[PDB]
Amino acid sequence: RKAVIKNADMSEEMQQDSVECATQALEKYNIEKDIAAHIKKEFDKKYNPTWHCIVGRNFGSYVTHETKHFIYFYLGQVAILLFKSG
Amino acid sequence: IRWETKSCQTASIATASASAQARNHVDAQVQTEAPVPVSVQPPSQY
Repeated sequence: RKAVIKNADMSEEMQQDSVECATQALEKYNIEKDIAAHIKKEFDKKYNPTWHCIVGRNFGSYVTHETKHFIYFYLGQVAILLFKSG
Repeated sequence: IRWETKSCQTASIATASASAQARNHVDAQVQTEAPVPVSVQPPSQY
């Protein structure tokens, strides 16, 4: 579950929170639906809605995000996309 | 007010074929020999 951030448009504090939050989610939950749900909810609470989270091993996406609220990173072999929109 | 579009992509993977097999057998054949290197009556002088 080593963390490597590939791309972000996000403050350093939110970037760190994303990694730590996703790391906790990945330790606790086995199924991506639950990992994503954990991560999303923590951001809605702390950084206001509306957050979206996608977690997985094989996907591509094309999304629209709010400036300064985007990160894409891996934990081991699993990619996490975390951003605000709406 | 600033919505930025971004595209994401995950890495691909690679698989490989493989097989397993338990221990193998093989046939064999033997014929017992019946040698009789025996004379009739050797006149011994032990």
